[PDB]
Amino acid sequence: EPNPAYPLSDQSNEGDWVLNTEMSDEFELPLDEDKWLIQGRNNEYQSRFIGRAPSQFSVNNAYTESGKLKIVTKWEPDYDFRLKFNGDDHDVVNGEKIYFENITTAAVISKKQFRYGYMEIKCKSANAPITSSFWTTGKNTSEMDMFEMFGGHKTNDSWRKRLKFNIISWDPNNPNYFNKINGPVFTQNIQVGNNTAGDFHVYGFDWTADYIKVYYDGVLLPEYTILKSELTNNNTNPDKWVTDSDYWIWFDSETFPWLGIPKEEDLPAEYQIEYLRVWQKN
Ligand SMILES: O=S(=O)(O)O[C@@H]1[C@H](O[C@H]2O[C@@H]3CO[C@@H]([C@H]3O)[C@H]2O)[C@@H](O)[C@H](O[C@@H]2[C@@H]3OC[C@H]2O[C@H](O[C@@H]2[C@@H](O)[C@H](O[C@@H]4[C@@H]5OC[C@H]4O[C@H](O[C@@H]4[C@@H](O)[C@H](O)O[C@H](CO)[C@@H]4O)[C@@H]5O)O[C@H](CO)[C@@H]2OS(=O)(=O)O)[C@@H]3O)O[C@@H]1CO
Repeated sequence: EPNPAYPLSDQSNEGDWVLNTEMSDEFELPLDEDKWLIQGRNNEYQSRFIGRAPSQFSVNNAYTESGKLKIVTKWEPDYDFRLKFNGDDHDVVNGEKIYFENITTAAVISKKQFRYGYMEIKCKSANAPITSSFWTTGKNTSEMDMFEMFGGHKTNDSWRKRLKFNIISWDPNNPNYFNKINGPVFTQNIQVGNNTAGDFHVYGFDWTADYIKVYYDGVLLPEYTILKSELTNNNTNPDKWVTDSDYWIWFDSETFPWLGIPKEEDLPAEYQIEYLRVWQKN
C-alpha cells in the first residue's frame, strides 16, 4: 500500500513534502464549514458565482458521505433558483439567454489560500453530462483549472477520459486578461487511459514558480508539463506566466450548456472526492 504521507508520485519524498493541513482534507468527517465554503452558505458566494446556467449551486448538494466529499448534480425543477448578482435570471452565452432551471449542482471552496504545492486529488467524476472540476482562483489575479472533467459525455468518448486544463488571467492589467482575450492564457486536454467516471483515480498537480506537472495514478504525464521558460519564451513574454498567485481551491460541477445538458434520467450524479492532499516544501 502507498504511504499517504507523500504524493503517490513521490513516495521516496524527493520533494521534502509537508502536508498543508488547512488546505487538505480526507473527508472522513462531516464537512468542516470553517475550512470549506459550501457555495451559497449564508448567502456567501465566492466570486459572486451562483452557478453556470441552467444549473445553480445548491447548499444541499455538497456534503461528505462514505469518506468522500460529494458534489451532487440533481434534477430539481422546483428548486428556488435565484437571480445572479447583476439581477439577471439567465446567463448570456454566444448571444443566447440561458435561463436557470431544472438542475442543481454545488461548489466547495477552501476558506484558506496557499501558493505553490503538490495538489493530489483522488476522485471519480460525475457520470452525467455535467462537469466535475478541480480548480483555483485568486482575487483579480488568475485561475488554474487543474481539471474540468465531463464524465458522462454522451457522444464524445475522448471527453470521458479528459481533464481539460486551463490557466486564466483575471488581471485587467495583463494583456492575457480573460475579458480582453475572451479565453485562457493556456489550455490543454489532458487525456488519461480510463474513464474519469468509471472509478476513483489519483490526480496530481505539482505547482511551482517555474513549472506545473501532471501525474496520473502516481505516474508523471510528461506530455502535459508546463514550463515558465516556454510559456514566457525565456522571460520575454512574462505576462504569460500568471500562476504566481495565492489560490483558493474549488471543487464543483456545472452545466456547460453547449457541451451537453443532462437528462432527468441521468441524475442524480455524484462527483466524489475521496481526499485532497496539498503538500508544500518543508
Ligand atoms: O461592468 S462594470 O465595468 O461596471 O463592472 C461591474 C461592477 O461595477 C459595476 O457594479 C455595480 C453595478 O453597476 C455599477 C455598480 O453599481 C458598476 O460600477 C464591478 O464592481 C465588478 O467588479 C467585480 C468584482 O471585482 C472585479 C469584478 O469581478 C470580480 O470577481 C471576479 C469574478 O467575476 C470571477 O468569477 C468567475 C466565475 O466564478 C470564478 C470565475 O471563473 C468561473 O468560471 C470558471 C471558468 O473560468 C473556468 O474555465 O471553469 C471553471 C470550472 O468550470 C469555472 O466555470 C465563473 O465565471 O472570478 C475572478 C477571480 O479573480 C473575480 O473574483 S474575485 O476573486 O475577485 O472575487 C469582483 O466580483 O465587475 C462588474 C462587471 O463584471
